[PDB]
Parts: sequence; structure tokens; C-alpha cells
Amino acid sequence: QRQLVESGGGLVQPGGSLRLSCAASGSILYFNRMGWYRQAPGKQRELVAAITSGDSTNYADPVKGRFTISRDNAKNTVYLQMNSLKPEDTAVYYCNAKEKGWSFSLYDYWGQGTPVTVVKLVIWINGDKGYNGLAEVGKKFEKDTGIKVTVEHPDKLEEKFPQVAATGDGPDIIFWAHDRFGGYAQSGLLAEITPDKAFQDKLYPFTWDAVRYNGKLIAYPIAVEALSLIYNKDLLPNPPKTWEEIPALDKELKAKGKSALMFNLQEPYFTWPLIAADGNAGAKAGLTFLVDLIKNKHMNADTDYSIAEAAFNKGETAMTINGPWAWSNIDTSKVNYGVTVLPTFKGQPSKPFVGVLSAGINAASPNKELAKEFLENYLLTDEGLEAVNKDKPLGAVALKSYEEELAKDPRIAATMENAQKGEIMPNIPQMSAFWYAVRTAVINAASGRQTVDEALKDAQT
Ligand SMILES: OC[C@H]1O[C@H](O[C@H]2[C@H](O)[C@@H](O)[C@@H](O)O[C@@H]2CO)[C@H](O)[C@@H](O)[C@@H]1O
Repeated sequence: QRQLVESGGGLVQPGGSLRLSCAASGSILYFNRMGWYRQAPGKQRELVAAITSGDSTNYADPVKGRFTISRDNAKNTVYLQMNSLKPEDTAVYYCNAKEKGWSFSLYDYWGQGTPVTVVKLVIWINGDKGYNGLAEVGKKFEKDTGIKVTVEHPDKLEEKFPQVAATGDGPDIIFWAHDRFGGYAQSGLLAEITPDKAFQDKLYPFTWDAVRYNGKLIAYPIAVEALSLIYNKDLLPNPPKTWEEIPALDKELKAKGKSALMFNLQEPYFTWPLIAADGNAGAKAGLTFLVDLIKNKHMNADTDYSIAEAAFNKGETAMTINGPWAWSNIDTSKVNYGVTVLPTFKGQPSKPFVGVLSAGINAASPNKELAKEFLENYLLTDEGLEAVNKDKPLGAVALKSYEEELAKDPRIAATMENAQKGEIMPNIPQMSAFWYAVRTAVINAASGRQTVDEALKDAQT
């Protein structure tokens, strides 16, 4: 009898290629039509290509321009050269042949089927982090498996993820501080994390608590993040221990064509430590001081991450407020820098919010088990976290094995100092609305629109 046998089905990276081949146990000359049909999980049969005895070739609009149906009557084989592959292609590919009998009737013949998988691992992490290093981990993953690991860093990913991941595909794995994850968990945008005891035991038990919402693990903890006072040792050997002595220092420095302190005033995460130093009466005190700095022309009105960073690295400002991630760019520059305790306000310390960098798996992802493999066996390893850390520092890693190395770093000590003086952010769904309320409040008071008393009024509502 006549039997069709398909081959060439495997795993590939989008943009890659695959040659399917279907050999018959009889001459193709006898066939009228030969063609390729595909079936994806839970869907109807979809013709992709066909070739008639008359040498005419037809294709479906999705594959048109990308796929070519070929035939070799010597080898008694029909081919499907699939170029520039996409995730929509992923399906079981079947070979079909039609034969007119001697009489009026015809015969349809089918094959076993050949599986084609187009898989890409996509990761969303912020641009201020070590995406290049995260890619080096992803490159080792592809060597040991065959899956592509692209690393993306889009603007406003914290508020682009819940919109795109809900409707569209978005990323497989999302990287952000633990505070944003409760809102994703409530909305149903994250898969429940199920790590075995042995993996679980590799990380500090306090770190796991930050990535827990209603008794379910919603992410993998990576590292603890806290803002510190970054200062130029040459321009300022004995930096301010108090916030209230910065105006004096600024007067001194402005005479020599230099600023005292430049940091991101737009993002409320950077201004919150000063606001929360005393506490309400504490928020009113802390903000009024911040307002007086802009009013006394000590700080610029629209001071953002880029002009603050650049100014410090250039050697224009004596101080800056930033996280572990910012250190590598300073090292690149020729600035003898120091990382230390944040200045105190009204005697009491400035309480910076503490973030736990965490990796979560998107609920609407087909690569949930592949991402778990990447996160556990490749990223959350000594070797894996090292790679990320040499690009842009992670801070105080969640890995137990890294304690000695963390403790040997003076900047980590300063980070941990500030983290103890601060507090970990609750993961709750209301954090988004809270942060927005503070973001507006600080900008309005900074520019000169709303009063300090009226800012806390609108923010408490
Ligand atoms: O600015 C408010 C913003 O702050 C925090 O985001 C930090 C993030 O945690 C850090 O890793 C760093 O990259 O900067 C961000 C602020 O610029 C909160 O995690 C976030 O929810 C909040 O929107």
C-alpha cells in the first residue's frame, strides 16, 4: 500500500528555519495534489500549502511570502521550507496526498504528523538594571536547551505589563520590585510559584515573605534594594550626616561652580526617605524642607534620573541618592565615590523604602515550565547572579551562598544600613494608587502649584 512518512519537526527560534519532508511509498506522479496541513492545540485543520500535478502552488495568507512548497519526483518527496518562523506557526504539521482512481472516485492519504515548536523566552526588566548580564545567563540557557532568551527593557513597564499581559501576550517573566506584584496577583496576571524544598532552601526565608500574597508565592526573590547616599570623596571627604546642613554646604560649593546634591525628584521613591524621616506632622516637615531646597535655588525644579546621574558622574555634584544598580556607571567614570547612610532629618533617620527585586511568571504564558527552569537552575545560582551583578549591581542578593561576598563589599554595608533604617513595602493592590498620589503631590509642590498642606489632603483621599 501507499504510506506517507513526515520528518524534520523540531524546536526553533522565531526568525529561524525548518525543512519538513514527506516521503511516500509510491510514485508522486500518481498523485493529483500534495500538501501540508497544520493543527495547533485545540484548533481546526488549517491548510498552509499545496502543490498540484500541474506544478501550481497555493498558500494560506499567514504563511504566504515565508513558506515554499517544493517537490522532488525522484526522491518521491514533498517539502515545506519554513523560513522566518513565528510563534503563530507552532503546530503539528501533517502531509496530505490525493489520487484519482482509474474510475471516477479519489483517495485521500495522510501521514503520522510532525511537531514544529517555535519558542522564544522573553523577559521584561527595567533599563536601570543589568539586562546585558541577564542576557549572558540567557545565552548559557540556549546552549544547554535550545530556547532563545531575549531581554527587553521598555519604558513604563510597571504600568505597561498589566495592560499588555492581560489582553495580548506580553512577557513570559516580569522583573520588578515586590510592591507592584500584589496588584498583578489580585488581577490574576501571575501564575502561582511552586518551587521544591531544596530550591526554596537556597534563599533567605525573609525574602520569600515579600513575594507572598494570600498564602501563595507569586514571584522568585532576587535581591534586596535600598537607596544610599552616593558621594564624591574628592569634592566632599566628610559628607553631611544631617539633611539640615546641606544648604550651608551648597552655598560653599556653588561658589566653586559645583552643586551639593542632585537626585531624581520626579520619581517619589527617591524623595520618600526625606518625607518619611519623622513620620501627618512628619510628612509636612519633610516635604516643606524639600520645597525650601527648590525655593532657595539649591536644587533644580525638573531634576530627573538622567541629569542627576550624568552630573554626578561628570563631577558637577558632590552627592546623589541612588541604588546598587547605579554604581557600575560611576566606576566607568573617573569619580572616587563613596556609598553611605542617608542624611538624618530632625535628628531621626530618613526611612527609605525597601524593595525586593522579584521575577514573576505571566499567567497567560505557554512557557511556564521553561521559565521555571531558567529562573531556578540558571538565574538563581551563584554563577547566574554573578553575571547580572558584574553588569549592574543587584544589591543584597537573596541567595544564601552569597553572604560572604556581600559582606566583603563596603557599598553593600551602606545599603543594608539604609535598609534597616527604612522598611519593606507592602505588596498590596493599593500600592499603585498610593505611588501615583505621592508622585503628583511631590511634583505639584516642587513646581509651585499646590501648597504642602493641600498636597497631603489630596493624597490621603
Ligand atoms: O518612584 C516610585 C516607584 O518606586 C519604586 O520603583 C523603583 C524600583 O523599585 C527601583 O528598582 C528603581 O529602579 O526605581 C524605581 C523608581 O524609579 C517602586 O518599586 C514602584 O512601584 C514605584 O512606582
